[PDB]
Amino acid sequence: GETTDGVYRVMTRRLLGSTQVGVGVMQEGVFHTMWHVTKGAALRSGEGRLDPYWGDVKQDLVSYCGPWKLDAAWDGLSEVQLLAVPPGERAKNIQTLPGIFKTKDGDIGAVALDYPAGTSGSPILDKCGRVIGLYGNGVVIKNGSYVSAITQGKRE
Amino acid sequence: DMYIERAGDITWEKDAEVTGNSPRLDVALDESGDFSLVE
Ligand SMILES: NCCc1cccc(NC(=O)c2cc(Cl)cc(NC(=O)OCc3ccccc3)c2)c1
Repeated sequence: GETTDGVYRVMTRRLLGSTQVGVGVMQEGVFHTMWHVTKGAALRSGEGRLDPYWGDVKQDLVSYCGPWKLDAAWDGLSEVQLLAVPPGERAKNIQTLPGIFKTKDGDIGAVALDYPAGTSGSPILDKCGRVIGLYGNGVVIKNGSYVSAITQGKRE
Repeated sequence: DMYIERAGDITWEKDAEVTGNSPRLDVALDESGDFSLVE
């Protein structure tokens, strides 16, 4: 199948027509997405198959064909870009200054941008174009607004 | 059965639309990967 680096849609034909369930990143021959998008199931890419390699429900992340490769981190000061890939719509970069998720185990960057659930797995990038995490696991705040964590995996 | 379709390159876009705010929120993360607001 196509293994060129880039952002990809994750589609399914189980439901009505072809539905976009999420998004992912292809980098160094490994496909990276959120666990809740595929539930760790195998994926098709043309006539080829992608098999899960690593996953973790608590991190809400999964990698296919190899170990998690993305290791860039938000610097805590600079604006970032969500490369949003919404269902049925063109890939579009949206710039924003991330907020903070304060937890008992440390602080995590957060992006306050509102997209359909099928946008889950869209990469958040730094000014160098490096993927600092994936969009789609977060919380619904008081005013019904959605705030996603900047979810990044560990590179062994 | 699920499949992937290329949507584009991963690049920074100069002069992209700038929006969203930067909230500081106290949160908890459970074993199921669900974030919740702490109050
Ligand atoms: N917690 C384990 C992981 C998990 C499991 C299952 C799902 C998720 N993620 C999400 O539900 C999710 C993802 C994104 Cl990209 C956006 C949104 N929210 C949003 O923008 O919603 C807009 C809206 C419009 C009309 C009515 C209601 C909502 C949610 C994580």
